[PDB]
Amino acid sequence: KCTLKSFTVEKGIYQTSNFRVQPTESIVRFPNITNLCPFGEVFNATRFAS
Amino acid sequence: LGAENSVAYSNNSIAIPTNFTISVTTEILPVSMTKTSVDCTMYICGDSTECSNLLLQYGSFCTQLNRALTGIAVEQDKNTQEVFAQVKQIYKTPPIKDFGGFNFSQILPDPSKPSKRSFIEDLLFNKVTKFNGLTVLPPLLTDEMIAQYTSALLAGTITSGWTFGAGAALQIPFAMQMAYRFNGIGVTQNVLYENQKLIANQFNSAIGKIQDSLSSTASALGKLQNVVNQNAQALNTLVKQLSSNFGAISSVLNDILSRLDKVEAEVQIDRLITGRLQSLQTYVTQQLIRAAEIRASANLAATKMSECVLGQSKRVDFCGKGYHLMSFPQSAPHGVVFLHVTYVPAQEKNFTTAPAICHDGKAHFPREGVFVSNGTHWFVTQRNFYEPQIITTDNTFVSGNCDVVIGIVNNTVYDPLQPELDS
Ligand SMILES: *[C@@H]1O[C@H](CO)[C@@H](O[C@@H]2O[C@H](CO)[C@@H](O)[C@H](O)[C@H]2NC(C)=O)[C@H](O)[C@H]1NC(C)=O
Ligand SMILES: *[C@@H]1O[C@H](CO)[C@@H](O[C@@H]2O[C@H](CO)[C@@H](O)[C@H](O)[C@H]2NC(C)=O)[C@H](O)[C@H]1NC(C)=O
Ligand SMILES: *[C@@H]1O[C@H](CO)[C@@H](O[C@@H]2O[C@H](CO)[C@@H](O)[C@H](O)[C@H]2NC(C)=O)[C@H](O)[C@H]1NC(C)=O
Ligand SMILES: *[C@@H]1O[C@H](CO)[C@@H](O[C@@H]2O[C@H](CO)[C@@H](O)[C@H](O)[C@H]2NC(C)=O)[C@H](O)[C@H]1NC(C)=O
Ligand SMILES: *[C@@H]1O[C@H](CO)[C@@H](O)[C@H](O)[C@H]1NC(C)=O
Ligand SMILES: *[C@@H]1O[C@H](CO)[C@@H](O)[C@H](O)[C@H]1NC(C)=O
Ligand SMILES: *[C@@H]1O[C@H](CO)[C@@H](O)[C@H](O)[C@H]1NC(C)=O
Repeated sequence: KCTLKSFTVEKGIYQTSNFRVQPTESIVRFPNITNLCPFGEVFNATRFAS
Repeated sequence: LGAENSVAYSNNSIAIPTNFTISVTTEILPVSMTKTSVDCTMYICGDSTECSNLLLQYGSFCTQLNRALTGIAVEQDKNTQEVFAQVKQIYKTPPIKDFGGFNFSQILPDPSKPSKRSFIEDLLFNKVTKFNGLTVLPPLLTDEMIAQYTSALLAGTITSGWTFGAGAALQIPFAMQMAYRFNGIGVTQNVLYENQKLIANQFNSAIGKIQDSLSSTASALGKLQNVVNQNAQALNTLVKQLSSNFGAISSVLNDILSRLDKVEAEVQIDRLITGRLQSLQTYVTQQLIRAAEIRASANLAATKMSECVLGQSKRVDFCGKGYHLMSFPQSAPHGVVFLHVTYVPAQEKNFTTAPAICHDGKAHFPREGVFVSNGTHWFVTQRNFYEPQIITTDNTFVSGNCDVVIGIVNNTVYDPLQPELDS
């Protein structure tokens, strides 16, 4: 009814896609790390590179 | 262009064929193409909800593109029914094949085949040879169901001539069914019975040559193969377009979703939607225009079926070279094959001829056929096969004195009543 925008439907076959037509997709997490990154060694260097 | 030929025309001269030859000719028509459908939501967005909410901003684009393809997908079955569903009852032939020496065993269903194909259908099904929210839908009739109708039409034609087309099938001995089809081409039925053994061999040999023709080369079947190829070609292109960037930074939608802020993503993704959607609109337009061409061919096949199988043609070269005698259908991938059977005049001789003959003042004309002379005797003859008979008051009619007709000639028109009255 929603797919045809009609409250009444005739005899036949009708296509549709709405119910989730693929099974349980879901996304989480990453590979791992060992330290905080060394930004302060550049950002608070005494004098920078040429 | 071709070989030149001055036709040896003169107002006193005619050529009449002294002999004839049966021919069989193959003809091949497309009838229905690969039924397809697309979930545009899935194709455009790869089931990203973010992208799906942008696709809502284009409104009823996706629904109408899916509607148009569903419309084509229905009429491919209807084309196939319009060609094959012309026989209302499934006839089948009795076991004994005494068709006066005609040998249909190549084109009848072969009991060895589990799908009930003829031998020559089982050549055709061998000479002829996608997955991302796109789909192919299978046809409403299986290839075995098509092979049943191309049995029923064939069994009806062998056993009952035109009659099963007009009304219920009425049996007739096959030699006589050819005799009336011969009168249909204006060659008098006595010519058939007086030559029957020669005729059945000229026919059986041509069926023999068709096995060779459709075994030895695929080259004729290209006309059906193209319908498979073009739909495979379009579907492969419609998929490869997903690699197009369309002026976004990537073809992989998950890149944009992972790397960017909504403000930038809702620019980038809207380029991808614009591109993919225009790519689909291109394919759907091609299928509408291609479907219109196949439907025109299906209606031509439906006509060929109703006129040249269920009947006899009086339309010159609608159904092969020669005058039309008969035709048979054979089922094939995406299409139909016709075997037309036709009469061809085969050995000329020249004759002197006249439009009329004058007797004792009376101008006589032939009731049918032509007045011809070998040089000394004057004969009536039927037009398309030489059969010289003496010109007489019962094969002629009279209109006026000699003088009116151009180029009239004199011979006695013999009068078959007279020797009886002489008794
Ligand atoms: C008419 O043409 C046919 C061939 O189209 C001739 O048929 C051959 O007839 C001879 C005997 O007369 C046989 O030895 C051959 O085997 C026949 N050929 C075939 C294909 O069957 C026929 O002779 C011709 N008839 C006339 C009167 O010219
Ligand atoms: C009808 O034609 C078929 C072939 O089209 C003939 O069948 C072959 O007959 C020979 C013996 O004459 C056998 O060695 C073959 O194995 C047969 N082939 C098949 C496919 O059956 C058949 O003999 C012909 N019949 C008539 C009455 O003419
Ligand atoms: C025209 O046809 C007639 C009939 O076939 C030919 O006349 C016959 O010729 C044979 C010898 O070949 C004779 O035995 C018959 O008595 C003849 N019949 C008649 C009615 O005369 C005639 O020779 C042919 N003429 C030409 C020029 O071919
Ligand atoms: C057919 O036969 C008649 C005679 O039976 C021929 O008629 C003669 O024709 C010439 C020339 O026109 C006239 O001078 C004569 O007076 C005609 N005789 C009669 C009795 O009418 C006629 O020429 C013949 N025609 C052909 C085509 O052979
Ligand atoms: C750099 O030095 C400033 C003070 O000069 C300090 O506030 C800041 O936290 C330092 N940042 C890093 C990344 O070392
Ligand atoms: C028929 O007769 C004409 C007379 O001029 C001749 O030119 C022609 O070659 C002949 N044709 C055949 C097939 O004998
Ligand atoms: C027949 O045609 C020839 C030329 O081919 C001509 O000389 C002759 O007069 C014509 N005769 C008739 C009766 O038309």
